[PDB]
Amino acid sequence: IRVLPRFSADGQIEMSLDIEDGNDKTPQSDTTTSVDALPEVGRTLISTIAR
Amino acid sequence: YVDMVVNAATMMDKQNDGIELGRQKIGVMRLNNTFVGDRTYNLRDQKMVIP
Repeated sequence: IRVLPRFSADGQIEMSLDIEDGNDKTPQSDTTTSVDALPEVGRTLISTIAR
Repeated sequence: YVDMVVNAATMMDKQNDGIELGRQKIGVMRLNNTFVGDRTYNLRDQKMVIP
């Protein structure tokens, strides 16, 4: 997370936001026997501003 | 009388001429709804900047 916050007189907070999340791509986990794999989330990038 | 008056007046006039009367002032103004500085966003691989 990378962020920059701002106070607005209306009692609102504005943030510039960069968010990056995920888990490491692992071809090496070749095993079939682990069908109980640790859950595959994606990889995601977002950048935006919100208030 | 006339001569004294005219002389005194004309000397007074050039004496007071060093008086400086024009002056500068500082006004402070807070923005409530936007970032003051020149604003950078990062796209997936690139920064881009707005005046």
